[PDB]
Amino acid sequence: RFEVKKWNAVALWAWDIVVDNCAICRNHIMDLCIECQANECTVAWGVCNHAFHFHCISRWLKTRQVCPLDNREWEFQKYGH
Amino acid sequence: LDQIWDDLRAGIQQVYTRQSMAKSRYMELYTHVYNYCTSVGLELYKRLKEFLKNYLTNLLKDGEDLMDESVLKFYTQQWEDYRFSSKVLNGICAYLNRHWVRREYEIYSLALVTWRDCLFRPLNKQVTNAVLKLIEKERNGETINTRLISGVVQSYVELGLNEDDAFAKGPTLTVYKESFESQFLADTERFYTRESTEFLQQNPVTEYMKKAEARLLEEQRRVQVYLHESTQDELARKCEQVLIEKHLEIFHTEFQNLLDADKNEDLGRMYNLVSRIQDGLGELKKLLETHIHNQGLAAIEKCGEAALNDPKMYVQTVLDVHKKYNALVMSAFNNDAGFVAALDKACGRFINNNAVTKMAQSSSKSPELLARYCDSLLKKSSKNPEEAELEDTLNQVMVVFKYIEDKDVFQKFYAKMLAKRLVHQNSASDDAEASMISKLKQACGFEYTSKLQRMFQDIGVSKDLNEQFKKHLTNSEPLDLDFSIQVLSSGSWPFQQSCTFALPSELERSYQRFTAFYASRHSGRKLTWLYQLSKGELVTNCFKNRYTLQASTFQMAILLQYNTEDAYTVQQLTDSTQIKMDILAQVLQILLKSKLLVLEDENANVDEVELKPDTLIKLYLGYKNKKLRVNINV
Amino acid sequence: DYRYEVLTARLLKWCPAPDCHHVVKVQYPDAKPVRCKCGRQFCFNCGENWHDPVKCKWLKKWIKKCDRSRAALQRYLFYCNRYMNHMQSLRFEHKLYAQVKQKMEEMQQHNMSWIEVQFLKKAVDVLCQCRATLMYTYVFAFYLKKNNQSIIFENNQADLENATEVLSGYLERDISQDSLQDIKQKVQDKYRYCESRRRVLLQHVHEGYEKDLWEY
Ligand SMILES: [Zn+2]
Ligand SMILES: [Zn+2]
Ligand SMILES: [Zn+2]
Ligand SMILES: [Zn+2]
Ligand SMILES: [Zn+2]
Repeated sequence: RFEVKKWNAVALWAWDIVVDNCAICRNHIMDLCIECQANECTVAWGVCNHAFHFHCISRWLKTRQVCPLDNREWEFQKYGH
Repeated sequence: LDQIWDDLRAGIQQVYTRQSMAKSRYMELYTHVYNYCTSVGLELYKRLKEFLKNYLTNLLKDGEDLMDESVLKFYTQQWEDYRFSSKVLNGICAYLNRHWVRREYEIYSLALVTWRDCLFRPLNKQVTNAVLKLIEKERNGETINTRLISGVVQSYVELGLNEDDAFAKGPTLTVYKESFESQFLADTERFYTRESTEFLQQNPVTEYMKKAEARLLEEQRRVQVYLHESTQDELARKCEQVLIEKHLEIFHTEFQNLLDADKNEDLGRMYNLVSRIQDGLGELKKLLETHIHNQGLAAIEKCGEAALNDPKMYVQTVLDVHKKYNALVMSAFNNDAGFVAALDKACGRFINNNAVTKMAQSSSKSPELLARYCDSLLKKSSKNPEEAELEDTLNQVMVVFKYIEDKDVFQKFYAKMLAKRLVHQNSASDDAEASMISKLKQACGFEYTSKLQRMFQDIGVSKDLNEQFKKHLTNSEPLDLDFSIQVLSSGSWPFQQSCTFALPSELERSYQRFTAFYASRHSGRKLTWLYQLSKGELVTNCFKNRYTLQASTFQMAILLQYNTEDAYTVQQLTDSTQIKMDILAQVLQILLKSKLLVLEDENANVDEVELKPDTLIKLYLGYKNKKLRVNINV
Repeated sequence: DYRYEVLTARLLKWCPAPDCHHVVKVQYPDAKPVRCKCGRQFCFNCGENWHDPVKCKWLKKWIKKCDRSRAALQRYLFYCNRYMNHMQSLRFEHKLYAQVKQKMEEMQQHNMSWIEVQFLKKAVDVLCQCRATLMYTYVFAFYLKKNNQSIIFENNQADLENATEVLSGYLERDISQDSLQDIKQKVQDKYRYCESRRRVLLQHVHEGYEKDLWEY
């Protein structure tokens, strides 16, 4: 009838992102960035729903204030933890 | 003068043919010599020179033409007496050396010069020839009365002329070099050239090897009792050129024939002998490399077909060959850098390409076999391994690893096997796993072992988080089951997306509660549950004897689909579980192979007959197993 | 899967080697790299050495004036400076090989083993390959109108350039003596990073070609 006593499932952690390249360092989104790799590196978001490493978009905005896939202004919308 | 010359001549004749006179005689002689030189003694110098020459001629009147064994007993005794007497005479007429040879020849040097002229007479060749004939008892016979040779050698060395050459400096061994050392060296060369070949023509070369070492030791010893010190290096070079450095061909042939045997005691002898000369080890290193290469290759040729499916035997054979020849290299050849390099090159060559790789038609079969050996060695087996033994065996695996060159194939295989071994909760010792990863990282860098470190820390963090879920569950009435989960990363583990499953209604409460709990502690994260590898427990509160099943989640879905009825088909099951066709075929085949589910037929070969979508599946209510807690899995 | 054949004396070509006497025959030309088995390779279409990211026509236009008022001269000076620097370094790689090898014997005789000079050889090979790719990636970068997808490329290749300079700096001096357990680790961690980065650059270039993303 019931026949259930215990269950042990296996699930994968993954960021909630439609595409996976970070489009700045071209690494995999889950991997380390170009800075943390040549030696906390989290994923930031934006209003236009694009995803980049934190330490990539940081320098990109330090130079120019445009989201680098869409010629529009950029401001943070959701940090990643 | 004249009234002084006769008495002084008497005194000088007294001092020679020594009779140990008293102080009065020598003091009065000195008084005479001082009396003359005050009133500038050139005529006295002339008289002394003429007297010395006349006495030397008188002495030569006897003792010349004896030619053997007696010109030594003559010459050494005459030389000792003459040298002592002349030193005393230099004592007597010592006012000449201070105020007439300061405005120019000291008397002792004059006596040495006159005796040198006593050397440049037939005495020179006879004495040296007899000395060489005496040393020609190198063969045997303790007849070399060393006082009959050291005296002659010291005479030659002392006779190095210094009559205002520059001034008294030190050992002027010109006469020694140009009158005795040359003949001695030439005769040594001739004697050794003859006897070495005479011996080598009759006996195996091992005995010649022993004899050559003995002769070198002997000739080093001889220069410490007979000759002068500044002949050791030159005599050593001549003996090294004659005994060895002129038979390298037979040494190389014997070296090969020794390596084909196992004599590890005289290989050390040959290393010593050949290393004594300049760059004679050139052929030895190459020959050793070739031999050890062929030995290892033909050694793992013996396993043949049995090795290709047993990692243990293959890695054991490689380790055995390496161990034996490293043991030989570290004892005989004194850990010489060249021989160690030869061993390393040959080990690389015969590990990489050999009978097993040839049979498998690729050179990436050895790293796979090593990785499978390490797998089979770290799994949780029946025996409980001892820590020291396990650590030692991992250390040996590291050597055989360091000899391979495509260290990437090994990483892929090790990552796959470690993934399986960690997911299925089936591992021997976390300490062993951590140590193995640590030494891989130490031998190949941080970039090599990043995925493995993440794969490890991820299971650690999963174990952490499951306890926190248990803690939080004390306030939310855990419905009916134990929920243990392992949340892995996504870029590290070698696992695919999913297999299109539909969750049964018996698990949805726990699924939703845990996904909501995970969404709480993290900002944005997507758990992509994969059911293709996840097991549990069933209790079967439906049968007669209260069994217990232990199978994957697919069995759970299919079995729980029978909570309503027992008359479902392949299509009817497919509708409610949404599983792929061939996967469902495999799982139903496994179920029917087990005694739980049977077809319409009673004793058919259901394990082989394929099933069609319009085929009923009947729940076998009479199921019974001998033991409890039946494990239905592959 | 590119089937080509090498033989002796629109689908056949002569070998630009100084005195090689062979013919290269291929199934169909795609400006792919072919090896003449005489020790030289070149792309079958144009005739110069193998150039992976940059197309042949731009190589022609760059090599015609290989050596426009005020700023174009500055851009040309910068790009040609980098290109000639890499070419001058590459022409002397025989000296680099001999230097590292003689270092290998020198360091091995001072009480040190063989596997160490082995990893040194591997590092040198990777360094030379990375320089050879940077060579032509600069050429590709020059004929490119600035937009969003060009800043990213010019920013990645600068980092790869810096890493290569770091690698080459490590070798010469910091292989000095008796510090293997760290110098080795640093060299390995550096050349793996360099190789991965150059693979990323080549992938970016070819994907841009496929997706029609650049502007000239
Ligand atoms: Zn980072
Ligand atoms: Zn990034
Ligand atoms: Zn955007
Ligand atoms: Zn050619
Ligand atoms: Zn071309």
